[PDB]
Amino acid sequence: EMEINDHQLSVAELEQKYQTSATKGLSASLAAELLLRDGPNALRPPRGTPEYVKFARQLAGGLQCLMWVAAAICLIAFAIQASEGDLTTDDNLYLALALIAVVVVTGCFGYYQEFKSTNIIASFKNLVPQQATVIRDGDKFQINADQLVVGDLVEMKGGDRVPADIRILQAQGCKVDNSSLTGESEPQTRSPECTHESPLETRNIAFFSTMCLEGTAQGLVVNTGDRTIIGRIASLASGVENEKTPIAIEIEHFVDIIAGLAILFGATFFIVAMCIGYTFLRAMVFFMAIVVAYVPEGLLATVTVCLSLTAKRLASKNCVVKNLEAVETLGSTSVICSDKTGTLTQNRMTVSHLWFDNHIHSADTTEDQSGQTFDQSSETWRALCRVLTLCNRAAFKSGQDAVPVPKRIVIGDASETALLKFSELTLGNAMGYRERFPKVCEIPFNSTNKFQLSIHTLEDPRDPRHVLVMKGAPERVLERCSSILIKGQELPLDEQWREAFQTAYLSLGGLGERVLGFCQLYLSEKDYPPGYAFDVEAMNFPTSGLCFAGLVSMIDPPRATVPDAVLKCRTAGIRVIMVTGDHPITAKAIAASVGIISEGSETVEDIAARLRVPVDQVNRKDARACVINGMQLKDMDPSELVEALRTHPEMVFARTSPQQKLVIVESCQRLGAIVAVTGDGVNDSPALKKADIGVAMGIAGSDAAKNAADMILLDDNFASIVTGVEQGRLIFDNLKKSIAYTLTKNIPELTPYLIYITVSVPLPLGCITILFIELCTDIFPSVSLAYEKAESDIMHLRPRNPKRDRLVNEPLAAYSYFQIGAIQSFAGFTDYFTAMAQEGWFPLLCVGLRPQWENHHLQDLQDSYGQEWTFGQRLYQQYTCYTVFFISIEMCQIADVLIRKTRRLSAFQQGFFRNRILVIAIVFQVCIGCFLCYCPGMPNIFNFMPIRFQWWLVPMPFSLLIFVYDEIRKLGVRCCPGSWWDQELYY
Amino acid sequence: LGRTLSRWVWISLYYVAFYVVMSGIFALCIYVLMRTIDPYTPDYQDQLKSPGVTLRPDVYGEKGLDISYNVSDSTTWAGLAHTLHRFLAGYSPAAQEGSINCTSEKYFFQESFLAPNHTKFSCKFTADMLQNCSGRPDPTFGFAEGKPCFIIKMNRIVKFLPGNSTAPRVDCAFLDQPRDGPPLQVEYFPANGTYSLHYFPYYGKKAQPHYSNPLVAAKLLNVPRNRDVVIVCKILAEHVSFDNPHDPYEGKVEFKLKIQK
Ligand SMILES: CCCCCCCC/C=C\CCCCCCCC(=O)OC[C@H](COP(=O)(O)OCC[N+](C)(C)C)OC(=O)CCCCCCC/C=C/CCCCCCCC
Ligand SMILES: Cc1cn2cc(C(=O)N(C)CCO)cc(N[C@@H]3CCOc4cccc(C)c43)c2n1
Ligand SMILES: *[C@@H]1O[C@H](CO)[C@@H](O)[C@H](O)[C@H]1NC(C)=O
Ligand SMILES: *[C@@H]1O[C@H](CO)[C@@H](O)[C@H](O)[C@H]1NC(C)=O
Ligand SMILES: *[C@@H]1O[C@H](CO)[C@@H](O)[C@H](O)[C@H]1NC(C)=O
Ligand SMILES: [Mg+2]
Ligand SMILES: [Rb+]
Ligand SMILES: [Rb+]
Ligand SMILES: [Rb+]
Repeated sequence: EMEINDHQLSVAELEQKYQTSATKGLSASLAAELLLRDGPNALRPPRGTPEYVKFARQLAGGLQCLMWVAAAICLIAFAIQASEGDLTTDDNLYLALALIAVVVVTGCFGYYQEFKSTNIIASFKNLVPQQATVIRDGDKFQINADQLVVGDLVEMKGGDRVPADIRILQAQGCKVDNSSLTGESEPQTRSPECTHESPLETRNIAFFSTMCLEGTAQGLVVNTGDRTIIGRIASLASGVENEKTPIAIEIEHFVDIIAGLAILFGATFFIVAMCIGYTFLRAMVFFMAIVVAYVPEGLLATVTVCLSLTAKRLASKNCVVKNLEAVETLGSTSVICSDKTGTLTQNRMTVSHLWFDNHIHSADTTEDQSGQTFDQSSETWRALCRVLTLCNRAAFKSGQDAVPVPKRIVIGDASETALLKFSELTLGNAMGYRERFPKVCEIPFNSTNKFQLSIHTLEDPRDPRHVLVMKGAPERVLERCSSILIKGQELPLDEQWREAFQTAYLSLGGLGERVLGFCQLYLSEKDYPPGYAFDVEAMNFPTSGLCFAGLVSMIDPPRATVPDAVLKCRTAGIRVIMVTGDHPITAKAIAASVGIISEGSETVEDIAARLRVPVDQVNRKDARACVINGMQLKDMDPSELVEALRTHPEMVFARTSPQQKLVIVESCQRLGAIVAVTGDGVNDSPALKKADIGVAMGIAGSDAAKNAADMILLDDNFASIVTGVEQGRLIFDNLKKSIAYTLTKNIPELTPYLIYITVSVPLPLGCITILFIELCTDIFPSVSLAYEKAESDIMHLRPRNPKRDRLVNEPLAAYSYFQIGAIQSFAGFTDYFTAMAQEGWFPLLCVGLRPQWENHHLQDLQDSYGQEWTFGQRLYQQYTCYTVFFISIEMCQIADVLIRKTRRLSAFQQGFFRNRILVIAIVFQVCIGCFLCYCPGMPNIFNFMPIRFQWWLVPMPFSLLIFVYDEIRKLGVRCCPGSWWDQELYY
Repeated sequence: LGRTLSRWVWISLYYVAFYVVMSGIFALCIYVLMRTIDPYTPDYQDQLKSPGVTLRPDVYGEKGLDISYNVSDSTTWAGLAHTLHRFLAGYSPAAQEGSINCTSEKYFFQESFLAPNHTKFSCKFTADMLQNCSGRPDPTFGFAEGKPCFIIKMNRIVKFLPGNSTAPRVDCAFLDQPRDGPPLQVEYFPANGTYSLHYFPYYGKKAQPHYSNPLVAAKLLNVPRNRDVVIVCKILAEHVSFDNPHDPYEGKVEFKLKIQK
């Protein structure tokens, strides 16, 4: 870009290259010409997103490319028929129109459910401009970050967001928040010297998104907008392309299963149809008729609404998904790669442990205050609490009485803010407590003095004397403390107490944490009266000999839900891996703190620490956990990495760049892993895009991370995720309940026609009617099967093996078509011939009859009783054979939906009335079937007539045949789940 | 390359047995379904709320009955007559032997099944009752003239009963063409264009194996030449519908007619 040299440059060389000055900045005339030259200092969004071509992609896919092929074959068939002059060629134009109408209205449904998904994301995003304090023509003032141009001179301070990529020139104790780019939760020191040649490790550059915590600095802009470090991570994260979702894989799997049957059924019944001696035009037009019945015109609809009800279920729990496929993905997901800083943690310095009264107390670290706080009963605390509260200069922004204290904005340092929040919660109205002990002398934290300190007058007026409070680097608090508060009294700081403060300081340093000492001293109102004048440079007060209060320590803590959430996913068969750009010590801590690394497991560097060997001679397998730092990961040929990954089951990756994050997911996806990543900052966006489902904190998340992610958690409730797996496995189980239902009936939609081809009986079932099944009668049942519950304890299973456990397969496929569809076919043919014989046509006569039946030029054909019917009366019986094959299906299909409720358990055991949505659906199924027959004019409008209430009941002894074949199937598969019968008769 | 070989058969035989199980259930159902229904009378016969009537000779072009012929050209009506002959080839008194010369001149309820092999009895309609359109004297049934005869027939329904008042006649007319010349005129055989009432009602192709439909003709005298007309032949009874829209052959026959000179 332009930067890999910039930090190594001299001020003479820099202000030459960008034609500026390190003191005065740009001339306004030139900073305007550069803004035109380089555009605005922001990030071009993924510029190409036309509204119409969003709808375009809502129309391709597994099922849709099938319907199109079928829709085309409906038009190829229609022309073929009218070319040799065929009548009611409507029925080819009705299926083509319905096939295309279904794929269209599905494309609309999702289009809004993205618009509304992406407007609710646009709702949660902040749109007030970030700001820079700039210098131009030697004038300091405020502007917006976006008008910064390459070469400008700016300033920063505690609170201001870093407005560009900036080179440091002078730094006064400047610390910064890098957790968006690096995983570094620790603040980072900024200084104008060249620490490195890679500008991500050097200290003399500030990055475009980062947050300045405490201190102040000044420097020059070196790259603006996309050309920043920030901007070039989305450029890769845009360059990343994401994989096809697991559910879409399982769709195009069975699309190819469906096609395979249509083809052979067309070909065989074309080769069959040629041996009945047809026209080649017609042995093959049936071929096309055959393949098109095998398309369920309405399965695409039932899936999209099944997903919507789970998509909506999640949305109610503050969990937004962009496209409905990812709704499933969590359930089938088997690996979670998780960002630490900002994702597993709160990314907030919180007070964790304290030392006083010779005891290491641990506080409540959580955001909602659900945890377990410490003993505040003793005197040493109230003094220690007074010290930390009074020796604190940070301040809350006004009007924050509502928001929980952890989520409030404080004008102050990193350490000072954490204590202020801690002081505010533990004591209550911290700001007002220290106001009533009026401050009269103060010393800033210092390079030469190395501590903070203040002296105060006291609360009640009957005490006229003063008190001094001091905190700082604990060893610099101890050299000047000769007295310690202990158990009420104030004791001498002897060699018991000297060696006991150094063990604790380095004990809490052992947890990586940042810790300060706190101390106090009461001054005499004789030497130091009301009206005394304290001077600093003349040390007219004690800078030594103080009474020690205690230590207080801070750390980046996990989010309250996270540790529970982590260990519920592990118990659901999902390995977790931390992928964090923080240093390996904080990594292992949070890893054990939440349950990435379990209580009682070790890295190889703990075995060689316990056994005290060199690490050289330790066994790898015996270490349950391992930590790999980002730069030793380079040395690893991936096949080394695969040895390590399945050998150390609890893995932790430290100091990993956005590139390595992507790699680790890629290395897992290469091993048949459905893996999801979770992140906040831009370091996650690449791996957030590569993942099978990327998840982004809707609050703590950077824009590129949320853009690249497929799912967003707006409440930042990490435990929203586990509710996702339960869903993703629910619909998965519940889809192969819903899908198996809508597929069975295609066979008794085809067999009446297949028999019609080869036996030439009067047409049993019409494409005017087979659509009313496909697209009206059987929809409410199929989508109710979303509301099936677990049968097992769904959350206590492994994720689905992608290869063995599929959405449909040869066992589930053959059972639904060729066994259940056969019974529904026999159920129709029986109800067919009854209507025939009972209205006049003997089944034996129905053989080969069709030629004269549909013949328009006969008007007096003799039935078996010798009665002569006109064509327009044979019509109304071929309509009755429609209506009678139709009700045969409905009485059979009402049995089909109940028996998919339960895939292993007996519907006795689970229940009949179980799914109250599934019950309400079926009343809808018979009610439209009643309207379709006995409404006035229904004979002519569609091909249905008021049928006699005898033919209703003829299929009912086939309906209840079905219930007791699958019952003794899932009674025999639960009672005898052995080898033979558990594979064949199970789906 | 698929599943287990020696157990592929162990399910391939199952599918076999599964299908013979279902086919036999079916086989029982049709055996019952046949031994359910009556072998002389239809159980419901629902779409037969009125009988179709059916003209001869039947020639359709597109869109329905289109009868066009040029009298001078023998070939234009040679097959039209030949069908009328080979149709009445069963209406010969020779072929119509197993029947009786009905006299009743009113309804004929046979409640008693007395005949060869427990059959029943049937009346007679031999060609001669059409008397002019019977192929004798004119084997062209008036086609050679320009006054062709069209045999009109009614569909036969078991135990259907059309009424008492008169005999059920026919009546053939234009679809009104009033201003253009006189109203149509036709003579019918036998008189008044009536099917005698003693031919009803039907007791099924099983009870009456030797049965034939009663006939009338319609010799077309008034007809103008080289001109397209349409002729409806509505039947005039009380148990009959002739205006049902979704089946216009219910109780009538329409046909385009062009007699060319
Ligand atoms: C993929 C596998 C497909 C395999 C399908 C095979 C189905 C074959 C099953 C049964 C066939 C019937 C067996 C016939 C023997 C049974 C007894 C019998 O003889 O009964 C009598 C009837 C005729 O009665 P009648 O006039 O003599 O009685 C006198 C009338 N009285 C009683 C009123 C006086 O015999 C008859 O009709 C003879 C004609 C039988 C009816 C023809 C029906 C054709 C329709 C076939 C569709 C089958 C369903 C396919 C579903 C496959 C789904 C994948
Ligand atoms: C499996 C199947 C059953 N079917 C029934 C009907 C039907 O009952 N009706 C109302 C009209 C016919 O009687 C129409 C179909 N139409 C399909 C549409 C796809 O392509 C073709 C191509 C060639 C021929 C056809 C017939 C068809 C059809 N297919
Ligand atoms: C009728 O047929 C004769 C002989 O085939 C022919 O000469 C005459 O032109 C025809 N009349 C009409 C109107 O076509
Ligand atoms: C007409 O009926 C007579 C009864 O008088 C019957 O004997 C005869 O068979 C019929 N006529 C002829 C010519 O057979
Ligand atoms: C019927 O035939 C007779 C003689 O065959 C004839 O006199 C009579 O006129 C014919 N009928 C008509 C309507 O011409
Ligand atoms: Mg982050
Ligand atoms: Rb279909
Ligand atoms: Rb505690
Ligand atoms: Rb993705």
